[PDB]
Amino acid sequence: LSTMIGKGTGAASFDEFGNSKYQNRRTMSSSDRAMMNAFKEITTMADRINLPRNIVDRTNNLFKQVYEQKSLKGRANDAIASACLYIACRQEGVPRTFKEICAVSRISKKEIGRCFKLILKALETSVDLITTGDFMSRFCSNLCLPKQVQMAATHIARKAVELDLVPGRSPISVAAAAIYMASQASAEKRTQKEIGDIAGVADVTIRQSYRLIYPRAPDLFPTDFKFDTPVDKLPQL
Amino acid sequence: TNYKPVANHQYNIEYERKKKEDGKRARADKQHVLDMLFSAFEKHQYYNLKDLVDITKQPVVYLKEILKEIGVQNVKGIHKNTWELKPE
Amino acid sequence: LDLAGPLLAFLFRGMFKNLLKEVRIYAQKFIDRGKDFNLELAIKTRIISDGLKYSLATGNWGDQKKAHQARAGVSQVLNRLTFASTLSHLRRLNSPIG
Amino acid sequence: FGVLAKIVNYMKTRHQRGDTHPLTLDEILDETQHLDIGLKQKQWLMTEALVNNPKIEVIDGKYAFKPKYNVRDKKALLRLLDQHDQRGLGGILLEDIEEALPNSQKAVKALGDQILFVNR
Amino acid sequence: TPASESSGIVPQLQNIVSTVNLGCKLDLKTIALRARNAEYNPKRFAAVIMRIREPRTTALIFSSGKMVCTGAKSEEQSRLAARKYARVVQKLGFPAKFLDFKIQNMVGSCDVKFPIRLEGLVLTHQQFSSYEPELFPGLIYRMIKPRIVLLIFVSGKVVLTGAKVRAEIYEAFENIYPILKGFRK
Amino acid sequence: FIQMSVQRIVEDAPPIDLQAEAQHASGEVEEPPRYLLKFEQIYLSKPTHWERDGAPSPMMPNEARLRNLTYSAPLYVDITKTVIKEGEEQLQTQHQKTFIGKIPIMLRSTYCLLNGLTDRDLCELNECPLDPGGYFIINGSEKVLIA
Amino acid sequence: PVPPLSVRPAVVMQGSARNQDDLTHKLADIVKINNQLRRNEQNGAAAHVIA
Amino acid sequence: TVPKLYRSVIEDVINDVRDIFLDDGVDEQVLMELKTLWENKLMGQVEEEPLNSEDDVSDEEGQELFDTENVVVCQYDKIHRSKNKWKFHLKDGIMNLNGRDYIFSKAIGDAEW
Amino acid sequence: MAYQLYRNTTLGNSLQESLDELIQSQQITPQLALQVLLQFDKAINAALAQRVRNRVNFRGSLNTYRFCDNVWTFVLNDVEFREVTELIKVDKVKIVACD
Repeated sequence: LSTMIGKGTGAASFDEFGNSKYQNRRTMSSSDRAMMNAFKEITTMADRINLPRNIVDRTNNLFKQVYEQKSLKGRANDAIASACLYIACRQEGVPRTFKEICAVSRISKKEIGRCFKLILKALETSVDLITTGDFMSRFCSNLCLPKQVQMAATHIARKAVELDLVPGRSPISVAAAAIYMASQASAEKRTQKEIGDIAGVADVTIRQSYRLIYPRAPDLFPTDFKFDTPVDKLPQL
Repeated sequence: TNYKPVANHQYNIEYERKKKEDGKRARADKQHVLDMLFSAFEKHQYYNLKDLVDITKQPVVYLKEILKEIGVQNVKGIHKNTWELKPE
Repeated sequence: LDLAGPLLAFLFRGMFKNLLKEVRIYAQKFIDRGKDFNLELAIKTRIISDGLKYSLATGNWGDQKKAHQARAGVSQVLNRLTFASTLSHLRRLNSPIG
Repeated sequence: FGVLAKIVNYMKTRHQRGDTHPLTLDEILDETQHLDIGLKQKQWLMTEALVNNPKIEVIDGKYAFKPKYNVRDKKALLRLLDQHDQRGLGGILLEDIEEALPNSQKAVKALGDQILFVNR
Repeated sequence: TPASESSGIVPQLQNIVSTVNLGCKLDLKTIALRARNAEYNPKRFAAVIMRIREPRTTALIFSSGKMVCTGAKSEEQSRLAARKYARVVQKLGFPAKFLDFKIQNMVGSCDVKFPIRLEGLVLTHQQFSSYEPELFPGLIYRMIKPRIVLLIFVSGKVVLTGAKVRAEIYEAFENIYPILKGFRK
Repeated sequence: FIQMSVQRIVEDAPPIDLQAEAQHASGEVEEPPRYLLKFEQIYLSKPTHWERDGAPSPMMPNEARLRNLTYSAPLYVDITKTVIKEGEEQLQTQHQKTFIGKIPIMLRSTYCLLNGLTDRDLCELNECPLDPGGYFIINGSEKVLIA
Repeated sequence: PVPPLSVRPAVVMQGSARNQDDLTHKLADIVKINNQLRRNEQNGAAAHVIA
Repeated sequence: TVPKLYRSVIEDVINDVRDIFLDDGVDEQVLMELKTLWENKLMGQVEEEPLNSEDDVSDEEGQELFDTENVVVCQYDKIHRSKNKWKFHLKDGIMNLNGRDYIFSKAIGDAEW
Repeated sequence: MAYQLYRNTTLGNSLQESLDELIQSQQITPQLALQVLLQFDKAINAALAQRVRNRVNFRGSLNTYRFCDNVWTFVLNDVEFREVTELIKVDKVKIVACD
């Protein structure tokens, strides 16, 4: 719309008797002032996990579409905003887990997820299916694992899903157990608890998934890898 | 930059509290609720509706429905309102 | 002479207090509702992050809206013309004036 | 105090049932089962509470219903209204329905006599 | 039909949801107080909960006089349960009616007994399928034939819901079965 | 400025406390809850960059200029939460180490990556050994402060 | 008098019209508050708020 | 053991109402008489509602009239159910089984209907 | 506030019967009897909290149940009370529970 005013020159600017120099400013866009507040939350959240502005811009854009449709007006903006961040991140080929978006949002994992399915129907659109490769990077990097371990981990993950060794499992858990296997075969051994703490998965979820992949451990590693410990000497949990 | 649960730990505490008895209210028995209004009128001539729902533990739409039936209202300044059981 | 340190100390101080008020506003609105406090959720990291960053870029000193006209050339793009301009420009010093 | 508001609610219910006949305080306390509310409360009700209310109708040595002690004529003052230099008082329909009888029965005749309705 | 003799297995009904209106205002408190094998929590909910042993079922009766009866594995048992409930309510001295008895939802399940390829199924039907391991371990298919919702699992197990008559289950299942067979590992 | 002043400022004297309102008209039995926040030692990590993937890695000033990044480092602080309500509890205290923002690093100061390296590493990193440093890199621009 | 566009020539500067000059911004308040003052006065108004 | 507890209770109740009896001006002999008594006592239709074709779903009018139920009085901590499977978390309880006297500070149970 | 329910007990009833005799003999007032019941209620509640320490685990068949005004009321049949050092089987039991 328009302009604003403030200050006073420090000269006349009456409050005459009371203390109100000339006149206070006025609000102008209250009807949509909660769209701008949605954008403020989207940017804040986004910076907590340090996305580039390009993701944030698509997230901002997805919201404006959902808002104008008014089809989801009944739910909290912070729920709808959190879903936009989740959709946008997945469409841009760098998926984040619901556990991750919940951590930065004030909305619970359940409500972000429910909103997410509803928005997909709302925008009459669909999204790509996540794969294990999409998280392998972030996890191995945060645990200060050498590039070589990450490469093996990717291979192990990839090969395992190709072999259908894990019929009904989240890609995150499979990734987490693969990383654990790789790391326990590496010099930089990390505990189950640390990985579980990063991936969000329970350490028992890792324990099962590791138990299920362990019987075929020899066949899954890439030929280039050089063991620190023999596989006949890789511990069980 | 912190682990990601399913929700805030405390949020779950908040859920648990909400999930303990209190939630729905006891709209039944108008007379006891009538007595409670009379009891309010035993302490002071007027109260804030926010206080009236707190002291009665009843839904606002209903407490209004009753206050329309047996009483009146009186506001002051900037929509600051108090209700009274028609003192005479 | 206000060098990098006395100049930065000023800018960051105002921003950290601005961030301290933001955590207070957030914690106060929650506590009105009740029971679910999260400390990490309250901090608007952008206050420091963008605030130092914007000022170092534009040259505009102090926080925006009100006072800013006080100082304008506290920052410059480093003159890489010869080796001496760089060296000379890094060691230049300015008096504020009419 | 709260027992006086229970008495005023019973007296308001007596007019809503169809009656404005005067009763003693005893007949009220008996029908509301407040006869044993305590002799101190009955005395304070008789000699201060039914005295501090200026709207109570005192008739036949007794107290009657309730918001008007006068001008309960249950019909509009047409005679004052004839005088264009003093005519007046439109009021709220709720006072007139409160006064005696439902509007509709009187109104059928009145829609062709004197009444105008405004949705204010 | 030939196309319905492979799965010739034909899905089994597990749950039915029906409603019926007694057509009269009721005192839930008194009802709840008098009735045996019944529960009423007014401070946490607004209706009384009732259970019979027989066709193992449960019914929920509202103050409006409307009630909902669930748990039957057949429409006959739903008609049987509704009548049994309406009887004990009659026995409460209240003018119970069997009026407006109707099936609201039906659930079916079956086992095709083979490993299923899910990435393809979601690929081939992205306008219908949705599979999110991060939310729920099982693909959700929203059919619009007999507008039905299906839950498809890796085990081969299948659940179907959103139906009010059995024909819709067979039709939804006859329709989806060829696709599932074609994605057989 | 880092070794002293940014510490001095959070180690100020404004520990904030907050007491929500209670016994709102009625009440009686204690507890208008009370919360206090305190700040401790401040930490500064060498200047890092996060890809859209989410994975952080070290930045180097030459990269920061070509891709137009800002050469800054992330800042953390110890925060405390402290409840000595009206009586029921007092010791329940918890320490946190939280990211609060990113401060620009002056080039070739002890907090730069360049500060320890010899002539060989700097030639290796693609930075000229003869470059005086001492100036910020902001969105790919060299920004020097003026005394 | 409202200056014609040639006095306030849509500063443009890239954008897709986002160059709705600043004198236009001043005019948009004037019509807004005047539209609001006429409508305020059409109904009931406290003597000081109209003042 | 528990008759002792009732004895404990005898001591506590009698002592705590002594002063109250005193406040009423009643004599301690009445209180002693109370105790002695107490100790001695201690030891359309075709479619709208053709429901009568379903009569008796019930198996019995009642059970509490038989007095075949040893009585239990207790507080609950948790009540749970899973279909036919019920779970009970009870606490601070007084039991009387076949005339015998029992107590518990906490009781946990499971039951099928 | 402690619960009146233990006033329903045989013991509690034995007390009330003792009190009614004293009332029949008019040596005390009904109001005083009510006051003795309140003290006995507090005393027996205090006694349960402070003295009683034993625990019992049980299994059985549920016959019928009730829930109203935060009070659970059951009647179980073929019940089996098991204590860490005892065993009690019973054909039927009535259980009233409030908290």
